[PDB]
Amino acid sequence: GNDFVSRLKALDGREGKIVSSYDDENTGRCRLELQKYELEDGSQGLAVYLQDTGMYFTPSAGLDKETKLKDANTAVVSTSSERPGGDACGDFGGALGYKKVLVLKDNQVTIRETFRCVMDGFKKYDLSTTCQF
Repeated sequence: GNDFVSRLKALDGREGKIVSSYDDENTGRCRLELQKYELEDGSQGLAVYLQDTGMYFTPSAGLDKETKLKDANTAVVSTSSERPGGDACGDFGGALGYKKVLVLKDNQVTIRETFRCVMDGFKKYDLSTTCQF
């Protein structure tokens, strides 16, 4: 918990290189940006972004009261992709077992989303971006 956040803030503002991404149309570069935000219940959160990647979907994670560590280096930062009008599977919804994790180890930051899509044969998706600092 405390060490995870401390290690994360230690990389804030640093410039790195994209090791891998589900999105091959990127700059090859990535910058960690942290930003405080307020939750609707007045709670304090910490937003994590991989900036400068050129990706249409900015890798993002929100650290808040709901965040739990799966292991010392891995935070579960979302368990739902539900948006107004759909979810991670696009329109019509159908995202099943959606999980987003933020992995921090080896001076790398990874944001990884995993889910299955019902209205498409329960196809499995594993979409991650990893930045090496």
